[PDB]
Amino acid sequence: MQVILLDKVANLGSLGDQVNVKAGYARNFLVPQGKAVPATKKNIEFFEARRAELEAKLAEVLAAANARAEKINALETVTIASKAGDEGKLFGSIGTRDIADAVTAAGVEVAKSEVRLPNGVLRTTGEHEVSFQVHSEVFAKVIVNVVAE
Amino acid sequence: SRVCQVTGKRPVTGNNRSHALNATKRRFLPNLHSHRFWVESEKRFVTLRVSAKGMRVIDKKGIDTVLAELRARGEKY
RNA sequence: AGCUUGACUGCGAGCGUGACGGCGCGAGCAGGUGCGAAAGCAGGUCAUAGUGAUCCGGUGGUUCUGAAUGGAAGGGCCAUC
RNA sequence: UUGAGCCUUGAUGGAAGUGUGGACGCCAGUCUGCAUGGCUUUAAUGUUUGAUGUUCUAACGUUGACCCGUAAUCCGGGUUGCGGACAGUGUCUGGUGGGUAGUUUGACUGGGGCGGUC
RNA sequence: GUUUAUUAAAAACACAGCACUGUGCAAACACGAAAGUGGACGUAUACGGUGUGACGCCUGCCCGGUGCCGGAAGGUUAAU
RNA sequence: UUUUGUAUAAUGGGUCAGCGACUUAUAUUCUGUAGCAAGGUUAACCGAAUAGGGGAGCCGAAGGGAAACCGAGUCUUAACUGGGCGUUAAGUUGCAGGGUAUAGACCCGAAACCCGGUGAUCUAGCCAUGGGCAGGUUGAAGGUUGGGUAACACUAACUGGAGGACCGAACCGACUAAUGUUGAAAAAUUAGCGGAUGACUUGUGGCUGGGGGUGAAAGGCCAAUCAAACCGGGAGAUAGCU
RNA sequence: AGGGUGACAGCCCCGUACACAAAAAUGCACAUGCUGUGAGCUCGAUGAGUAGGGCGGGACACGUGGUAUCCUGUCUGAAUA
RNA sequence: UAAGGUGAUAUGAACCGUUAUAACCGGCGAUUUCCGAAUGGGGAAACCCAGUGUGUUUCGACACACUAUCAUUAACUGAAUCCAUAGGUUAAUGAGGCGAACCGGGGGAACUGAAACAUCUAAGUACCCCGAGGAAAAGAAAUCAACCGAGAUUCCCCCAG
Ligand SMILES: [Mg+2]
Ligand SMILES: [Mg+2]
Ligand SMILES: [Mg+2]
Ligand SMILES: [Mg+2]
Ligand SMILES: [Mg+2]
Ligand SMILES: [Mg+2]
Ligand SMILES: [Mg+2]
Ligand SMILES: [Mg+2]
Ligand SMILES: [Mg+2]
Ligand SMILES: [Mg+2]
Ligand SMILES: [Mg+2]
Ligand SMILES: [Mg+2]
Ligand SMILES: [Mg+2]
Ligand SMILES: [Mg+2]
Ligand SMILES: [Mg+2]
Ligand SMILES: [Mg+2]
Ligand SMILES: [Mg+2]
Ligand SMILES: [Mg+2]
Ligand SMILES: [Mg+2]
Ligand SMILES: [Mg+2]
Ligand SMILES: [Mg+2]
Ligand SMILES: [Mg+2]
Ligand SMILES: [Mg+2]
Ligand SMILES: [Mg+2]
Ligand SMILES: [Mg+2]
Ligand SMILES: [Mg+2]
Ligand SMILES: [Mg+2]
Ligand SMILES: [Mg+2]
Repeated sequence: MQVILLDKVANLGSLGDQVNVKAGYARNFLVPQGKAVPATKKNIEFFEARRAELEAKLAEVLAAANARAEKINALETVTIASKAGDEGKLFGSIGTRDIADAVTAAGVEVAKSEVRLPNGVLRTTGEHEVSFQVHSEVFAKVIVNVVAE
Repeated sequence: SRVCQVTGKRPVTGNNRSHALNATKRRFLPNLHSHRFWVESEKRFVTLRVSAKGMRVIDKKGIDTVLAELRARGEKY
């Protein structure tokens, strides 16, 4: 009595792993009560393909926009900047919508502060390339051109 | 009727054979049990009278298939 | 008392005695051995009781057999329990 | 909880000083860790494997109450309570077993038996 | 009171009383391969078995043997 | 007939007539007989059907050895001067007979065993429901009232109406004797006898079925029977007996 | 062939050999219609609580034997040309 | 088919017939009481009692038909539980009982033989039980053979006591 699981399940469960359980536990609890199913061979492919059409399928369907920064590998036109201050140094900060101002017409338009560098944001030269939140993995690269007026 | 609804097992007749090799008519009869099986396919408890083995056959063939028989054979269930 | 293993193995003319199963006696033949200088004697004990058929099975021996064939199991044969 | 195996992090095969439990410690050591300060003899986990014990429920029991079939002391489904992997039943197995069964239990013999004999 | 209807009515059976022993109720026990049923619509002042056999005065010793009850060491011991 | 022996006073038979016991099948061997003869002969089946076909096969012409094997020899043993069993006599197939084997195997006969049925219209026990017990005695408890006690106790009348209580018909039984005993009768008649408000007696119907019932227990009863009913079946049981 | 008829019948009777016969209902054959029904080729698939095993019985002429084969009450349990 | 007829004991009576509706024989139909599977309920067989539909110049009542059980199907209904199941009614089909042997299966003795007796035998016999056909069963190889080959099942003779 092997059977494959549905839900988690105490000392064996795993959403679909391949356990061998005592007959009784099964035909008396696990099954007829939605938690497992006979390992009927017809099934070990029925619940093995998913392990293919998914764990190797949709785990690949993720890669369709590498780094998301495709043809943006040559920086972006500096429409304005991101500010400055302290007669030479830096003084001004980025509002909850002020790192787009420069790259404010490139890809698509948004306006939120998924902050990534929990520092006082260094005040020096100007043009830097960290990463920012583009996704749960990849990154991106561009620069920042101030405004002399 | 000590009979296994699923496998057809009834009682049989045999001897006892002593050390002296003594014939004594008798009966082997099935390990029956009549169990309450869940169907879901029918949201209900069909409660067959089954022999261990009859049980094992359900654990393999699947209840929906075993009830497929009987139904198709004329039996109640 | 000395030396010994004839308390041998294969056979056996010819007799006894039994309804039978069987038991018994036997010179002589072959091989091989003991004692004797030698002729020779020895196939247990002066003789006559001291025993248990067949079956089943054990043990050793032996290619006799051995179900397609080679093997083997089992079987036979000899010895024996 | 517990007998034994494997995987491991501590025992056999960023210095010196002001400071600590356990010890076959060659009989008098030194350690094994505890603070700091410019493949084989050893302890706990993750475990794998059997034993013992609590409890659990979900097989199973219910000759408790109720609902419906149903104007029904059967049965059947359903709910609830108690119990509960026990009890019970199938196969196998040891014991018991004139309760029941089939038989056996000799012959010679101055009748049979006893005695004696074979 | 009962009994051998058809050779035995008794000193035999039975009897109220007594004891022992089983039984917590789905009772023990019994009919029955089972379902079902009696026990009992009873519940230990009840129900079963065995014996004794009104009542009076009484009922001693023996637990080796057989039988029965109890015993969580060891010995021996079945399937497996 | 059985017997050592039967007029025997041991068995059997009243007499007569009819019936009434060594058969049949298949094998197998021997004798007789017929055919063919180192050969004989087919079976099933076919059929042109008592022919003819069909030689599958069986027996015989070769044995010895457990066997392999050898072969008029072979086995025994290393081998036998030898020994055992063989080589020197014709078979086979019908037919009739004699024996045997298997079958009921010459005819009749048990007590019994097993299987399936039929029986509680007799009887045992129980269940339901109905009926019966002339007549005559004894006179428990309790009750009243007197006497009685401090009050209870107690006590006398009366009252009451208990009881597997008494006597005794019906009714139920069945202790003795005589009769009967090819009876009136397969268990009674007659004269006596026990119970007779009870553990009584009886009607109707019900239920318990054979290793079963029921049994105040005799192995009693279960349809004139019971240490295991009756009927059919196994069945022509078996019968070293008569 | 056989039977009967006043005793034994080829030629008296009824028959027998032989040759013939059905409006109807049916039997069986064939030829057709109806409802069906599936036919032929190519490409596939190819019988699991099964075979096997432990235990207990039973079937095989075979009485557990050295016992193959088969069925299965109980417990188990493959491979897949 | 016909010149004779109305079965027999068993006459007689009253009749029918003789060239086609006497009788007789055969094919098909009609009628076919009650009881019996028995079927509306019952029941001590041949008898008792119904319900529902009908139906009468005399539409009280009394005559005629249907109404058992089970199974498959279908329609309509329809609980605990709201769906759904169970359940309920109605309809159409079928079954039901009987009876030789032979057949297949389920169970399955004993006497007896072994000169006792338990393994063994009698025997898978008798007997009970179920089911079926004109036959039944079996059947087209996971069969034999034996290094050549055969080619399902059934039956017969041999092999061989
Ligand atoms: Mg006895
Ligand atoms: Mg004697
Ligand atoms: Mg008296
Ligand atoms: Mg008497
Ligand atoms: Mg008397
Ligand atoms: Mg008592
Ligand atoms: Mg006494
Ligand atoms: Mg006394
Ligand atoms: Mg005493
Ligand atoms: Mg005499
Ligand atoms: Mg004389
Ligand atoms: Mg005389
Ligand atoms: Mg009566
Ligand atoms: Mg009286
Ligand atoms: Mg009186
Ligand atoms: Mg009198
Ligand atoms: Mg006596
Ligand atoms: Mg009688
Ligand atoms: Mg009889
Ligand atoms: Mg017989
Ligand atoms: Mg006789
Ligand atoms: Mg295949
Ligand atoms: Mg009727
Ligand atoms: Mg009726
Ligand atoms: Mg006997
Ligand atoms: Mg005998
Ligand atoms: Mg057929
Ligand atoms: Mg070939």
